[PDB]
Amino acid sequence: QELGNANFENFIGATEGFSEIAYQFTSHILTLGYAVMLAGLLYFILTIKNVDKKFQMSNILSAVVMVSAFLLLYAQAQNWTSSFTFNEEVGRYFLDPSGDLFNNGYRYLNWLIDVPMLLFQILFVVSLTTSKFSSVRNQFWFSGAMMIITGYIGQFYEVSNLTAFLVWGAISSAFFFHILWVMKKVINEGKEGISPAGQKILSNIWILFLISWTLYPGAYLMPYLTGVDGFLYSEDGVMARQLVYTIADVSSKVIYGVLLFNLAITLSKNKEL
Amino acid sequence: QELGNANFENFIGATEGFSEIAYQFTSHILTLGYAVMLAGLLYFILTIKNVDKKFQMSNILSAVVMVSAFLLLYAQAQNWTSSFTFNEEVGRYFLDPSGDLFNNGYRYLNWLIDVPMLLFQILFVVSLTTSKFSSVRNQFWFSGAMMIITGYIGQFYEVSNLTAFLVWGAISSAFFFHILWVMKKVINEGKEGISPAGQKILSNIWILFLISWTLYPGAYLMPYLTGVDGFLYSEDGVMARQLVYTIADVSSKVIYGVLLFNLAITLSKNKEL
Amino acid sequence: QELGNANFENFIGATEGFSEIAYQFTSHILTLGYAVMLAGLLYFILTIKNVDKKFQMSNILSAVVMVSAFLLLYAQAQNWTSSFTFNEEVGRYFLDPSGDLFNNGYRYLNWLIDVPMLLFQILFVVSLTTSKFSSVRNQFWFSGAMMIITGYIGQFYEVSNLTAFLVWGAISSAFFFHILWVMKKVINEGKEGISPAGQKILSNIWILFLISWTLYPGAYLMPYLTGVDGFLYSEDGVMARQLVYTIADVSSKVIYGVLLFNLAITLSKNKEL
Amino acid sequence: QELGNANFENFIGATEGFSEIAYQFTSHILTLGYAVMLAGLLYFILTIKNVDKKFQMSNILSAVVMVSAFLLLYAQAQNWTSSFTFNEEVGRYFLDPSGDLFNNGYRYLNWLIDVPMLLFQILFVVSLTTSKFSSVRNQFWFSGAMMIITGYIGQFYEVSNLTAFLVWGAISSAFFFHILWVMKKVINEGKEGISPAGQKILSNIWILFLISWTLYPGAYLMPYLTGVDGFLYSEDGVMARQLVYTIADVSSKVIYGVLLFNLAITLSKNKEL
Amino acid sequence: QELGNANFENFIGATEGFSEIAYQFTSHILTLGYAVMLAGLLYFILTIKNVDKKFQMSNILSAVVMVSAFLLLYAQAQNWTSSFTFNEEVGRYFLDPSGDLFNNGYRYLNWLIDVPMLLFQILFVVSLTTSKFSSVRNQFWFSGAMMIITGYIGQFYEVSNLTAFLVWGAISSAFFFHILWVMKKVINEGKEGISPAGQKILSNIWILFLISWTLYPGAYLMPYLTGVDGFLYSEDGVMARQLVYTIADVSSKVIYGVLLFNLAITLSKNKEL
Ligand SMILES: CCCCCCCC/C=C/CCCCCCCC(=O)OC[C@H](O)CO
Ligand SMILES: CCCCCCCC/C=C\CCCCCCCC(=O)OC[C@H](O)CO
Ligand SMILES: CCCCCCCC/C=C\CCCCCCCC(=O)OC[C@H](O)CO
Ligand SMILES: CCCCCCCC/C=C\CCCCCCCC(=O)OC[C@H](O)CO
Ligand SMILES: CCCCCCCC/C=C\CCCCCCCC(=O)OC[C@H](O)CO
Ligand SMILES: CCCCCCCC/C=C\CCCCCCCC(=O)OC[C@H](O)CO
Ligand SMILES: CCCCCCCC/C=C\CCCCCCCC(=O)OC[C@H](O)CO
Ligand SMILES: CCCCCCCCO[C@@H]1O[C@H](CO)[C@@H](O)[C@H](O)[C@H]1O
Ligand SMILES: CCCCCCCCO[C@@H]1O[C@H](CO)[C@@H](O)[C@H](O)[C@H]1O
Ligand SMILES: CCCCCCCCO[C@@H]1O[C@H](CO)[C@@H](O)[C@H](O)[C@H]1O
Ligand SMILES: CCCCCCCCO[C@@H]1O[C@H](CO)[C@@H](O)[C@H](O)[C@H]1O
Ligand SMILES: CCCCCCCCO[C@@H]1O[C@H](CO)[C@@H](O)[C@H](O)[C@H]1O
Ligand code: NA
Ligand code: NA
Ligand code: NA
Ligand code: NA
Ligand code: NA
Repeated sequence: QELGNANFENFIGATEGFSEIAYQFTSHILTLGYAVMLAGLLYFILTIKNVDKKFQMSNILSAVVMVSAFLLLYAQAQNWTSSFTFNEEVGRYFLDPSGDLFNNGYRYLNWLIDVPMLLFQILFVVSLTTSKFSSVRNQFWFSGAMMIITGYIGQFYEVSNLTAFLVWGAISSAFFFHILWVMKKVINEGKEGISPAGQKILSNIWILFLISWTLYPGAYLMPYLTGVDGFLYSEDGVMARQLVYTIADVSSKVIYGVLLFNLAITLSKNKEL
Repeated sequence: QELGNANFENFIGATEGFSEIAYQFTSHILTLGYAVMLAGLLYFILTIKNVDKKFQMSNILSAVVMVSAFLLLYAQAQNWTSSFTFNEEVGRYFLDPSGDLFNNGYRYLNWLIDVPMLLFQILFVVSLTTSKFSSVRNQFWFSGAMMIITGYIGQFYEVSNLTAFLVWGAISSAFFFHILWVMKKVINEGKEGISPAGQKILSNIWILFLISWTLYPGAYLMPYLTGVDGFLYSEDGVMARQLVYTIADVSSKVIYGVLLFNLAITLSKNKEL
Repeated sequence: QELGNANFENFIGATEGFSEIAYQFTSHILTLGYAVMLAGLLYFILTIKNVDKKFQMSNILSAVVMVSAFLLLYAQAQNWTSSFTFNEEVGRYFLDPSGDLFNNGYRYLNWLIDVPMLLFQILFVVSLTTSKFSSVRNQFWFSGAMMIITGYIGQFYEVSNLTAFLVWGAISSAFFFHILWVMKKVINEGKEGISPAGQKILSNIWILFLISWTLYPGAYLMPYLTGVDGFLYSEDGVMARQLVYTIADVSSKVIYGVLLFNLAITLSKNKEL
Repeated sequence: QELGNANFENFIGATEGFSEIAYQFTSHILTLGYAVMLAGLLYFILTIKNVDKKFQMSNILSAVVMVSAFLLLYAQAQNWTSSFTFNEEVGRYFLDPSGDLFNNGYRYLNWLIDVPMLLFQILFVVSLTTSKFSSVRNQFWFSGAMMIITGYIGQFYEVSNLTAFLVWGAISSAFFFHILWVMKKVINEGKEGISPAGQKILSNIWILFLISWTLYPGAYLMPYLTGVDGFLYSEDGVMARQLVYTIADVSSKVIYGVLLFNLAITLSKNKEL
Repeated sequence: QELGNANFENFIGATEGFSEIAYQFTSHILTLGYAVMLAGLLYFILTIKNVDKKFQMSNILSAVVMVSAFLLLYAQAQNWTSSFTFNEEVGRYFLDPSGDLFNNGYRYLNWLIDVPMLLFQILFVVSLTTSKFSSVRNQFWFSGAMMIITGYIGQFYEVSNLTAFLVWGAISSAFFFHILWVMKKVINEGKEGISPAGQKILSNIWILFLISWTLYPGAYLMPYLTGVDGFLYSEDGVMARQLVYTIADVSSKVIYGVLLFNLAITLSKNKEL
């Protein structure tokens, strides 16, 4: 069985197969994923007018991200259940290639929406001081694109070519560090000249941003985080990867969006919190 | 055959199979389920402006819950019909593993939306007295999460390991009791300083809450509530479980939301019901 | 064949099969059904503000019913086409049990939305005189539920046990008569002390209500309305049943809703008919 | 192959089959169809407030028709691709009866929405001078229904019974002529007492109405418009039929709706084209 | 294998098949495509009131285009995955004709919405000087239609008849050049009498328009841009085609729409970038 440049889920699925718990959990966690996004979509739309006009674009961009994430997670939930099929004789789910191989790369290309928009949207809530809007945006968008595309290439090789996997991963990481750098600046400048309450929220946003975004390279590496023939190169690793993605997705998109919305309220000349 | 850590529906389905009535009813009750949620979504959106601005977040969170519940019940309705297939020779529906095993765990993980949001939303209608908002919220959310996750683990074992089933169930129950405790506090404080009409509604809410939420552990235990080889360890138990879920879902989500909305109206300074 | 407690569509489908016209028409009429409901949903939402605030809940409940009816008829349209499959050799559509048996009971359980809400919504347009709101509501909802549940049980037996069919049907009919009784009271009290225009509409509503609701037991009995081995125990009866349902659905839900909307306009202190 | 009372598409499909171009084009044109309708839906909703309150019902009815047409064309696009399947050996698409026979009758019954509403909606934009509103409406609706139902019966016989085909067609045509008659009256009265610009639009509407509505009987006859065993009794005729439907659908529904909207704007007593 | 007048994707797919990366990427890029359009839809709707009433029609037409593009790209994403199926033995995806042949012509016919509306919508933001609105519109729409239809015919022959391919392509190109000509006129007239900021945006719009629209004939020719038996007559060419379409789709529809929206803001008598 030649699988070629395929994600490790397919190798586990083709050799050991997945227990009921492994298969069902992965299905459940993806389903939770897309449900959260569609619920989030509704939240961000329905709350648009709770903030001053100038902040409303941030709600709108949250909604945009929710649409992307919903569509993707929904599709990926279907891809999961179509790619692995129950074998009665042993009572595990094995790779069903008629469903296509499972690939995480669906996520990556949709990040070309999510990442640019998430980075962009904070610039509609905070005011920069020493940094130029166009410059920050351009840096975010360039390094975002490069981070994603290089990672995208990498992940095709996570089994077939560990070297390519790691090198592309490393290149990607460089762009990630750039983004972290800029976003920290943005947070800091955003704090200048706003209420202590706003400043607390931006502190939280920074922590959330840092942890949630770091989860994504975590998910990248997941199968190998316990080394060769490790605990995680297994159905347990498959579960862990999709769990981490889901936590990251909800944190980086919804909760981030909720915090920005709350910031917008504190900054809003009519409204309270 | 070998089903492993699978819900009892699959064992009934694999051995006895389901009569027309059992199979069709389970399909119908799930279909009613998701229909109610989508109708509820419409209701909560369309009525948002019937209450004072400060109460509207409760409508919004109702809507959020409706999205979650709709998506899940819709998915689960499809999962039911795909998991069991008519055998012409004997005229019953038997486990069709090409459709995946049926698993109730889909519900559980989606509760990570429903439970936090349902508990949260009342804090947007009632005013606390002695209790701190942040504290109540955090207790709800922590104990909610633990209740769900421990139950989730438990239900995989409802056939394969009755001991694990019951122990995880018991741990889960502890967190449930905590939630009941806090919600009682909240309802009592909520009654302080509002009209008798509001107070009557909150009394109803408490009864609704207590009964509807208790149904969920009822559904957990359902196959064994008539003991080993009891009436309910059967297609009749399968029917009963999904009926109870649906009653619980409608009560805990829709009717609860409607009562909160009615409370918000009585508390609403210009508006009247 | 062994079909058990199944609707007569399946027996016709398994023995004679369905001609092109019979199969296609049933598909078409169900498709019209769900299209009407979704179109109606749009109508009721878009017109909400054409009436005084106090009447708007009736539009909202119309919309709620439209959601239910859309979802159900859509599902049932799919169920029809999946349950019967073309046989090349004889050129008719025969029961395809891989699609599940066809069952009308999907409708029945969804009536647990439709019936309570349709009965409820008039109480937001008319003013009662001697009758109490909560009392009428409770009678509607109780007798509605019992009508539905008893009929639901009955229809499983329409072939397998004519006796049970007829007895449950009869019990159901009793609750139906109660509803007719109460609704007549409501109409009469509603007419008291309102414009001639209002009174004309309520007269129409009563006729519509009486005819359209009676169609539903008509559909129940349809296969046997021409007796044993009658014209209607046939593909022609199958066609007739679904036609009657569709006429009933459009009449009892959409047209009813439209009349109530028109009543609300005449009663509306801001707007002109 | 016994096909019975089936549309000619199925006979072509079962004997000669469809070339890539024929099969793909039919798929594409139906897809364009439903896309136009859903886009139209958005347009008519978003523009409602661009006209005076009294004209807005026309936008709403446009939207209603868009919902019907969207649902139907969407369904029919799926029916097309399910009904004909590629044969590798000769490289044409042949009747796949597991998908059901293809039938145009889906359209006809949905016209029970489209036709009444399209005829109705003009009466919310123009003022009649001689004719009573209710009278015109009733004539439209009666003759519309009879036109549709008689045509619906006819088209089942387009291959199996040319006589029935033509007789029912002729009866249908009589009702069509009545409608043309009434609509001409309506357009003439509508021109009376409005600006020359309004009058020009109604002139256009009449031409559009006359041509677009006549296309539908054109599509009815299409296979036989080149006589027995003519050019059009072929994959080319199949293509032509669905092309004509799509042109008719877009013209009679969307463009008609757009012209009526433009009329409503000219008549609107503080709006400007 | 006999494929007839089919796109080259099917020939590659039937002979060499597609590697994991080629197949997955094409799936991913189409999925990104439709996600962007639905996100765009939401953006354009939610921002309508950020501009003066007179400009809002442009947002609405953007939304219209988004609906078309979403539906089409969604359908086409499904068509891709249905048309090519994994072969376990060699580990590539090969033509699965039970899914239908893949055809790019789906896009072309939907352009009958996109192209007319995209060209139209600018006329609601810029003011012409010496050119007449009706005249520009008619030129756009006529040449648009002819460009599309001739290209549509051409692309069926891209393998089966290179001569027809190139001739129809050339005719199509003539109409394209006409459109470029008119759009340049429109841009120039649009610049007259607006701020330098507006003029900068229109400069950008013209560049965007020119590049993005030219990509479409690029995609047309793609398999042959490296000549006979070139690099691009391959899975790499298949990937390239759909990438170019997606870039073109996002650029010509979303980014174009965003630029027009930004222009409308600068021109708007209340608001400012
Ligand atoms: C305030 C925070 C409190 C946090 C609370 C978290 C508790 C987590 C501990 C779980 C251990 C219980 C696991 C019980 C598993 C039972 C296994 C079993 O019964 O095995 C049977 C045997 O294999 C043949 O019957
Ligand atoms: C919010 C987070 C969600 C958590 C979800 C669970 C996923 C667990 C993730 C990482 C654990 C692995 C980190 C352990 C690192 C140990 C390194 C190691 O053991 O490698 C040596 C190797 O054996 C020599 O060949
Ligand atoms: C068989 C049973 C054995 C299992 C035993 C489990 C018993 C769990 C019961 C209650 C846990 C309460 C813990 C809740 C603490 C959560 C943290 C929190 O809510 O903090 C408050 C907040 O910080 C203020 O602002
Ligand atoms: C035993 C086999 C034959 C069975 C045949 C049964 C026929 C029943 C006929 C009518 C039902 C009338 C009873 C409805 C009672 C309604 C109860 C109710 O809702 O109470 C009123 C409300 O509380 C005030 O506010
Ligand atoms: C409280 C109890 C309420 C019960 C109220 C029940 C109302 C019965 C309704 C309709 C009966 C009409 C059915 C017609 C029967 C025809 C059977 C037959 O024998 O058909 C004749 C011939 O064989 C073929 O042409
Ligand atoms: C090789 C063959 C292809 C040759 C390629 C030729 C490209 C130019 C085509 C047509 C230009 C003029 C067509 C204009 C169509 C009518 C629209 C119009 O100008 O009418 C506006 C009216 O006057 C309201 O102001
Ligand atoms: C906008 C971003 C698009 C990114 C997508 C990348 C795909 C590359 C597409 C075209 C390049 C090919 C241009 C052709 C130049 C080479 C000409 C050539 O090879 O000549 C033919 C050969 O000599 C006779 O055998
Ligand atoms: C920075 C984290 C990257 C660590 C790289 C660990 C090297 C993994 O090693 C790989 O493990 C696979 C599964 O165990 C084996 O199948 C492969 O043969 C082996 O190359
Ligand atoms: C508090 C509720 C828990 C009651 C525990 C009941 C123990 C059930 O016991 C189980 O019953 C199954 C169904 O017949 C059998 O198949 C199993 O062999 C048996 O272990
Ligand atoms: C109006 C409701 C009461 C009428 C009861 C009619 C009794 C029908 O009788 C049934 O007719 C079927 C159809 O031919 C037969 O196949 C069954 O054998 C027979 O039981
Ligand atoms: C008014 C226009 C109707 C003209 C009807 C005449 C055509 C009837 O001719 C029919 O053509 C079919 C296909 O060629 C054949 O299969 C039939 O046998 C033949 O009766
Ligand atoms: C303007 C760009 C047009 C270039 C036309 C070059 C035609 C290439 O030639 C074609 O190449 C195919 C793929 O290798 C072959 O399969 C065909 O047989 C051959 O006609
Ligand atoms: Na599966
Ligand atoms: Na089934
Ligand atoms: Na079928
Ligand atoms: Na097909
Ligand atoms: Na595939």
